[PDB]
Amino acid sequence: DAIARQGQSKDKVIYSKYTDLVPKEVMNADDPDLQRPDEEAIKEITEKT
Amino acid sequence: PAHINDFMFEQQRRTFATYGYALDPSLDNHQVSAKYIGSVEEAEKNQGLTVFETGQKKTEKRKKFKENDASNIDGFLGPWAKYVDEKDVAKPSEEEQKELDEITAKRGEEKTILHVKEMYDYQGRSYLHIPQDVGVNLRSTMPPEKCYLPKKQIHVWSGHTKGVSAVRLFPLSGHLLLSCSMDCKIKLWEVYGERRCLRTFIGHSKAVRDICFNTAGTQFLSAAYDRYLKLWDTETGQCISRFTNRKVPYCVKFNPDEDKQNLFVAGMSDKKIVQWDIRSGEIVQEYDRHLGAVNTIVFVDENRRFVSTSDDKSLRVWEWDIPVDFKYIAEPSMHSMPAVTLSPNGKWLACQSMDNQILIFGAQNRFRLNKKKIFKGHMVAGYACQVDFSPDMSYVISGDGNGKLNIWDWKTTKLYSRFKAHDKVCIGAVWHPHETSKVITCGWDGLIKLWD
Amino acid sequence: RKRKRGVDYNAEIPFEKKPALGFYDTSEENYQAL
Amino acid sequence: DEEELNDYKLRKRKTFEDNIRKNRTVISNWIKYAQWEESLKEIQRARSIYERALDVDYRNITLWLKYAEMEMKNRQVNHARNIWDRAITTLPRVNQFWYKYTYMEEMLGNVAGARQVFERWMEWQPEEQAWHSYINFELRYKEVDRARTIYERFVLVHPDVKNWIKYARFEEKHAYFAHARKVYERAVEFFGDEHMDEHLYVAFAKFEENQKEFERVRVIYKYALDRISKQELFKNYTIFEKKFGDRRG
Amino acid sequence: QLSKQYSSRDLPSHTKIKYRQTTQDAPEEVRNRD
Amino acid sequence: WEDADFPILCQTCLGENPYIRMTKEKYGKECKICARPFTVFRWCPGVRMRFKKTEVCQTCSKLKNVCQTCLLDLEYGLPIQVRDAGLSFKDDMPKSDVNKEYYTQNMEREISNSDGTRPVGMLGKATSTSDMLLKLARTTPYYKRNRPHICSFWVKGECKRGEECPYRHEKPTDPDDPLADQNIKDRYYGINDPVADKLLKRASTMPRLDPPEDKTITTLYVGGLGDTITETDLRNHFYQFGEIRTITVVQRQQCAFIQFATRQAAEVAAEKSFNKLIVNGRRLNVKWGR
Amino acid sequence: VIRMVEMQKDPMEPPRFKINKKIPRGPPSPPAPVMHSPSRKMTVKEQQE
Amino acid sequence: AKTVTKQRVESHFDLELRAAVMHDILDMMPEGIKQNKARTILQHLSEAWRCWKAN
RNA sequence: GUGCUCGCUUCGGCAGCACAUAUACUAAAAUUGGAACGAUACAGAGAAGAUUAGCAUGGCCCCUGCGCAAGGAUGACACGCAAAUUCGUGAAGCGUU
Ligand SMILES: [Mg+2]
Ligand SMILES: [Mg+2]
Ligand SMILES: [Mg+2]
Ligand SMILES: [Mg+2]
Repeated sequence: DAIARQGQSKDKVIYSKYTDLVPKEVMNADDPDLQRPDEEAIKEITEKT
Repeated sequence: PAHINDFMFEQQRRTFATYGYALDPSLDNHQVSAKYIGSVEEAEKNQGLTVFETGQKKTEKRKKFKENDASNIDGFLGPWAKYVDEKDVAKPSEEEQKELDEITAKRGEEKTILHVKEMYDYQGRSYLHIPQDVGVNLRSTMPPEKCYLPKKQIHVWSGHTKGVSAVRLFPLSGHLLLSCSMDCKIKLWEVYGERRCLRTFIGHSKAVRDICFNTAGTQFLSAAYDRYLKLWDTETGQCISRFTNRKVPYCVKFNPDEDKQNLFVAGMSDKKIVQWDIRSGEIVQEYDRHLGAVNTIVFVDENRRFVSTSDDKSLRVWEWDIPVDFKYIAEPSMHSMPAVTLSPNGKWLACQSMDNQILIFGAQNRFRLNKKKIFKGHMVAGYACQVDFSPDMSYVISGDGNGKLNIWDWKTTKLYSRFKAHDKVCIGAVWHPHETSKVITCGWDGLIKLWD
Repeated sequence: RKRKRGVDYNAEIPFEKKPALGFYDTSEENYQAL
Repeated sequence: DEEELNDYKLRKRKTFEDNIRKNRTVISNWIKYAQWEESLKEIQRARSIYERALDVDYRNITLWLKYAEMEMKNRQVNHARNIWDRAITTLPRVNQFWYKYTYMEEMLGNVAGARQVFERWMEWQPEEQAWHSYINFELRYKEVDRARTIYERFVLVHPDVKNWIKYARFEEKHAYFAHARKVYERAVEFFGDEHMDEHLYVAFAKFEENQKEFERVRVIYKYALDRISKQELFKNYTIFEKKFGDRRG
Repeated sequence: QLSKQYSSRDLPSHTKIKYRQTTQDAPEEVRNRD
Repeated sequence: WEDADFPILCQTCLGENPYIRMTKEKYGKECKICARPFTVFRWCPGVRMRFKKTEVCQTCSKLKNVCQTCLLDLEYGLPIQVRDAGLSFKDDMPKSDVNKEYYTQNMEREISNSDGTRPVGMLGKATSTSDMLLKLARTTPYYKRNRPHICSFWVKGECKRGEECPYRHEKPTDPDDPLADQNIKDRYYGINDPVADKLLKRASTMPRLDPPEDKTITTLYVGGLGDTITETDLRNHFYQFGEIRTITVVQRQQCAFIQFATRQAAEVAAEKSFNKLIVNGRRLNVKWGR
Repeated sequence: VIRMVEMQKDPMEPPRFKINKKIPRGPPSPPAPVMHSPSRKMTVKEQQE
Repeated sequence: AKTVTKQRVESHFDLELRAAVMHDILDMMPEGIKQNKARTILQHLSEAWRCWKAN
């Protein structure tokens, strides 16, 4: 991951692992994973933008 | 982005300006005390008074005038009233004024440095005294018993800062050699002994073009690039006379006749050759039947005739001070001739023709071009290679801009040696008439060599 | 002379990128001539 | 060599520069510029050249290739390894990268490095032939412990009966018959009831025929036939031929 | 490096956004509707 | 163009009074290095001393870590040729027009990813400021810099404005001096700075410890000891710098002699110690003994 | 402690500097890694199809 | 960034028609692995147009 | 410098108070470096046999125009064309005999 992110900040997401290639499974339409930010954060980011 | 007030900063700045010490401003988290910084003991003895706060000063107020009547027609200096202890015209020293005119020339100031610690020798005698410590008479008349080709470097003079344009042998001795460099220096090296540079002459505003040694050897006429030449002495080194027609001279030759050794003939690029007396100083006669740049003119037939060359291919033999070019030569095939040297027999004018080869003519007989004497193998187109003859008329020396010192057997018309003379344009290749092996070279290379 | 990109070639590597280095000993490495 | 040569260089350089200026896409000009440089032996020039070309198109296998080929022919071996790892980092699913990396590592001798790069490589579970060259590499050495570790990993990332078979193949040849027995057990109990079929079992019966245990050859044969999905018809004729074999021999 | 050149078309024009009013179809009524 | 907080220059160029006054103009003129518009801050140097101004892009500065007005390095303060060589530093900055513009553009792009604290690149991986640089470094503020030019009027006589000659009315320097015409661009590029060659000649003639002939002369005479020294103190001067084999502290002549266990260790200690191994203030002389 | 003052810009002053300078585009970014499925070479039959 | 006015309407239609082709199949329904001969499928396209026009 | 001190205090000064508070690319220069599309001359005009209309694409080429319009020989330059590719050369590597 260093050779990948070479000369780059800790912001960059650099997918080079197989554990990214592997299909995750999800079966809950009621997980946290499948939930958007709630509109309070949304109005904050609207105002900043 | 600290926030401060200003009036106190301006008071601090007034102090720090006119009293020279300041309330130290460092706002360190290490609690310093209020300390006077700068001229510390000045603030201490002055009790810290700032340039703004009133305090007693018996300092002499600079002497001023006061004309405050605005009724005067030419009066009111009023608010603008000069201080009375001031000068009228701020004129800087006559010394720096003369030096500034001289420097405005320098970018010509006649400037001479003798590198010899004692300018005259152990008798009080100027180095114009020809040696007796010589192993052979440098005042002899006869040709060397046998001059040959060189095989090793002898000495190299460093002391010119750029390309050299001439080396003049002091007549009849070869004990002095003036070396003219593009850096405007005419530096005479003692050609024997230590080989070290003797005199350094300057005074031009540009490159040092040529110098001609007088038949007395005490004088030399040096033409340059900025339209003027100097008739200079040797031991004082300065110009006794100034030659100037405001024209661009390329070469100059000093007449050897003792009753005419003041008669100097300086070629000018404007069709001209000037015949001028040093003593009077004006042009005494004109030779204006050339076409343009007259590269060089030389003596012939007891020096009462002058040979000339042109880049217009006009080659001339016309008597000294007789202004009618009564012997003219310009062939269809003959190309520019830069340099012409008379064989020490006085029978031939060997002129390096810029067709990359040297041509010999009979200088005593009817302007005859001897094609049996045609020296081959140089590259002289664009360069003025100074070629010469040894005293025995057996050997010729020749330069090429390719670094080539060629040592030819002038009879067999072929070279016996071809070696590295210079790195830049090998300009002067001069055979010594009283030395057997000596080939002295100057060039655009700034190093001045003897080979033997 | 007035040659605005002519000498970019005989003089310098025209637009240069230094080979990025990774996990190995590159300094004392060097090469022989022609 | 002062200036006739030098100006010939100046020309050819200016040309290549203008051709890549026009396109700066398709790469033949980039290459030919660079190889001309390498033939004139200025590898600093050629290096910057390959970096720029790689910038414009970092998905070019031939570009990566001949870059590293320059580095290897000039044995800046450290530089070459950096090149190879960057390659196999950005274009992993290209195989010849991995290959040439190993091969050069091998004639370099750093076989510890070769092992770990093969571990890297297999993290992607590349390919059958990849595994197989891994194993031929390991058995250029004694390292049979390694080899069976790799057959372990390979047959168990890849559910193939013939993979099982080649594992027991190597056990038989390098003479580990007890391990061959374990692997036949494991294989048949993993493949098992449903989609397990003839050929692993014919191989088992044949190995025990090498063992000349005829009664257990019979029992394994008919017991497997009967316990698992039996037969189909051409394979059953093959079962009849193999039956004559197992009974006679 | 911001130039001072300019354009007839970039002169200020249409400087207020018409917001969609109450009766036309505001995002509120879209929040409601069936 | 660029945008700044304040300039970057040495103390000499920077000033003396506690309150400095400098006026700012955004996009004021062109960095003769970055070639593009920069900001220009103009500082009042000293009493009747020439007002200076910022004379290089702040990125053109952070490139080589030198003074945006004084032009000398900010750590030592010697010609950039010198300071670079004193770090043994070898920068590849491109020169031709298009090459230089491309270089400057990507340089500003790469410097945009910085935090504004220290120069970029080898400027840190060459931060072993050698005692050569330390010793060539000037000590006090050579504040002759803020004196004006030669008032060409006042050189010919003409400067009729009284004392207000805009320039120092002194004798003008003979430009034959190599210390006269150093083109600012060349001085920045480290290109044949005659003042830098003078610093090379000076730091070449400046005294350093001498090497002996035979390798088996591993005895080192340190002259000028005094009787405040200990044998363990001579050791702690030359002890972990290698291994010492023996030491003779000559009190009848106020010297010392370290016989070493590593020749290169002896060289390290002594050559680094030449006249400057100042423990408790005594000027010792490190040499190889007889 | 330093006083910064902003120097007047003269109103009737034309632009000062030649803005329109062209150079090639700077080198891009650290290339991403190609996270591709295993790619299959085609039969020569397919190839001729 | 000049507009498309009245004299570049046909020229522009063809820039974009043949761009669209080159996007469309000759690089998104290949499997002519080598080098997909897009320069020649475009030559067909221009001869298909000439033949339509000449019937 | 201007005023006033119930200042000495004469109409001389000295003094105190107040008031009044920081200009300025310092230069008349001296430098130093490139173009003038002008001469000079060389040069010397897209596609298909000839004679010719154009509109574009690409970019470390520009010019005239307020211009995102239009023009400048279709403004100029773009020119090897690589290219694989058809048969064989070989090397590397895995598997069978
Ligand atoms: Mg045609
Ligand atoms: Mg047009
Ligand atoms: Mg037209
Ligand atoms: Mg066009």
